[PDB]
Amino acid sequence: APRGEIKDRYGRLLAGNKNLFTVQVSGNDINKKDANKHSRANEISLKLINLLERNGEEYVDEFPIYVENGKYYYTYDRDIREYKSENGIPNDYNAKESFYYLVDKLISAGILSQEDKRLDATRLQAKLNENGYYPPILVSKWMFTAERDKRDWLASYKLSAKEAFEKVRNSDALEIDKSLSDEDARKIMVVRDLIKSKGYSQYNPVTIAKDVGETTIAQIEESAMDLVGVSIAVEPVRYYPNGSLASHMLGYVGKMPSTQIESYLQKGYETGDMVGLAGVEKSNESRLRGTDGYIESKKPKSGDTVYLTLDKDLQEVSDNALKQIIEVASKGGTFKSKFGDKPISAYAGKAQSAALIAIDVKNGEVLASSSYPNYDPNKFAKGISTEDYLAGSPLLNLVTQGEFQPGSSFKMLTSMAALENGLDPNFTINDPGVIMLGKKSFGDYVWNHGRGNHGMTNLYKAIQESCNIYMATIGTGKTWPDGKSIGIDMNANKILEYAKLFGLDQNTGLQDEVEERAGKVPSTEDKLKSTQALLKSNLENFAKWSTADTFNLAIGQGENAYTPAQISRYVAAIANGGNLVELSVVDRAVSSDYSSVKINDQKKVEKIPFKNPDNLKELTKGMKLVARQGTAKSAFADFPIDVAAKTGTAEKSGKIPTDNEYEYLKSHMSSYNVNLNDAIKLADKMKAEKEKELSLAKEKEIKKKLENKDLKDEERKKLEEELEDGVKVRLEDTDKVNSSYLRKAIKELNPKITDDQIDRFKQDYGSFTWTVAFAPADDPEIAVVCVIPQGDSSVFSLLPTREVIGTYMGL
Ligand SMILES: [Zn+2]
Repeated sequence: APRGEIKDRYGRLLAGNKNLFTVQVSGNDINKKDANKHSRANEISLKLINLLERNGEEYVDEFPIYVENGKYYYTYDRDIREYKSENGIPNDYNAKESFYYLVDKLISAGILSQEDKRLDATRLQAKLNENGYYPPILVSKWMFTAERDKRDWLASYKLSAKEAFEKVRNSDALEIDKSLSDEDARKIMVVRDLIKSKGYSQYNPVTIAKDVGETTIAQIEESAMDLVGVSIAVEPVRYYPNGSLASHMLGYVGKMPSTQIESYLQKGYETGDMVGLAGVEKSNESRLRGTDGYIESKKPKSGDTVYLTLDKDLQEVSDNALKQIIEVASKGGTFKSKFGDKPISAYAGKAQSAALIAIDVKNGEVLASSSYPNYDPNKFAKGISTEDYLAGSPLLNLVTQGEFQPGSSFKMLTSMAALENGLDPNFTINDPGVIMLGKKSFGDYVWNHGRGNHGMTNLYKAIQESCNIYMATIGTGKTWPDGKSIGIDMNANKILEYAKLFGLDQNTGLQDEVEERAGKVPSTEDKLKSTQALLKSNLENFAKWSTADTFNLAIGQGENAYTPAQISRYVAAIANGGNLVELSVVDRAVSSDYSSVKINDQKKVEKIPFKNPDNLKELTKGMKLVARQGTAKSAFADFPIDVAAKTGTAEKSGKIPTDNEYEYLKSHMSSYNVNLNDAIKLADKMKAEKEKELSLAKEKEIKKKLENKDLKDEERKKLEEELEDGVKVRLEDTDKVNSSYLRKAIKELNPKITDDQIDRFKQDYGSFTWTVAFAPADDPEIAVVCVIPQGDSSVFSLLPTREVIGTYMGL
């Protein structure tokens, strides 16, 4: 059964099947014979990897000792350190310690029962993997899969890589000159160790490089009898002609994951079958796989051809618009466009990612969806598992899976809620650009940078210029020098009410088509039962949203976190006059008899139950001013199409916490002008003083429970046994505990150092920029949403949006 092609909405191939010329090596045919006493394997291998490099070919290399800047590391080890970084836990030296504290933090948020957390692991582990989360560690031995694979892989010839690369270098299996460059020796091992691995018994010869041109085939063919047993083979592949174009939506094919083998065998696969592992390749696996065929023969039915809703052309402009901005942001200089051209202030380093989505606002069809960084699906078709090369994982679809403070783009939502509760748009404030309720300041961007104001401001100017002060005022229904009520009743609860109406609390429609981790409207009631639960246990303000909480919310910061895909529906609701639209990336399937089904044909178009839909017309007035004389004028003021926009830069106050807080403090202990030995000993002393102190307090407790005459005399025995031995309370060896005490040792031994000064080496959360638009504003077709995390300037998010709206509208 040839696998079903994926096409864009207009028939252009996005994923198909082709044949590839590929180089193969034979396990025995190369290894000659011992009678010759020629282990020629090391010669034909060294020539093959150097023949390939000289010809410029990508070659297979699963050899688990890689060179990264003069040092030798384990791949098995990297998977450990880097998997743990993407599951939020300190990457230290215990597998159990890492399993039990991750499970503890997902069970912390309604995963299951807290008592079915502490339950025999054979019953537990199986069921959490059953739930649908992968099991990367081993139940019985409590070791990382990769750890086992390392012990097994070395027991096939327990510490160090540079050592292991020495011992494996001259082990029985290989035997290299021991007079060759570890660079030449390493490249010999890529080949020999692939042969050893791909089978203790293998079907056939192993493939060492895949796609390879004429001038590299020839150099192999007309090099016969020199590289004995190096073949040019034909083998088919999945291929994605436009490479990394729309990678995240397309997905990729690969070997079934080890864990799911039983499913796939029962479902009727073989273990060497390529299967969809992400995006539309996964969700339409069954549809794309077709149905297999077999005296007599039945022909195989080929996979239905799946058409996405993407426009390859618009996808191209989107994908490049992000590659350029990210390259140009960090000391790039210029953004070359076909509308204007912006010279880019090169003060934006550390911006290493972006997300854009364009949707049809009438039927939710996704016309362009781009995430940076991205990945070539073609690399997975030939064979890999990790690209790689606060780092953003390229496999992550930031459009569907990037929960982000929505920023300025939330202001229309706050404004919608104000109008729905009686706001007169004309309501004008004499804007100071700043509000104080702590010593802490809440001010405009123009106030944090120039102590500027918006002078006299109604709702339209508030939107036009992104007035945080005006948003705070209508968000609370109160002017903030005095806290006097305005006409209207508003508060966080009403703000999150409209967050909920614009679908921010729910999945987009793409969840079953591609991987999505939708955002959740921050819960009022979770925050009350959060603190009550923490209050009950302590007895043995922070319960309601504060005025500052309400401020931060009203300006799309605080506990707000939504995906670009979610926001696009929000925006689209304004554009289409108040219909929540269910997004779709999969439009049509077409059978191998030219019969056709529309798949997104039943997508929901709910009318949002707004008090007065005509209030969305007040936002559009505000959003047009953004484009003509607002924060988007630099891009859209001289633009041939009438655009509604909202644009802004936002700052997220504070420092990104580290993997290991204890180790951070040990790093910078000289910079604190503190002796490290002094700090550690004083830290221990203070723990011990807390341990001794808690022990004497635990005695008093047990004795008071023992004086309770009416007490079951089998627990009385427990208490006596606890106390009999003498009570030695010990602090939990958490990174949080050891960090707290080393920090208090730092402040004692340096009595003038502050918390900010200790934390100064941490990375700031930094700044981000959204632009959101629909066009043409008076009869909208398309909405575009673009976020640049770690973005200094509104330009970074403005220009990709312009390119895409221009392309779509025919310019
Ligand atoms: Zn203002």
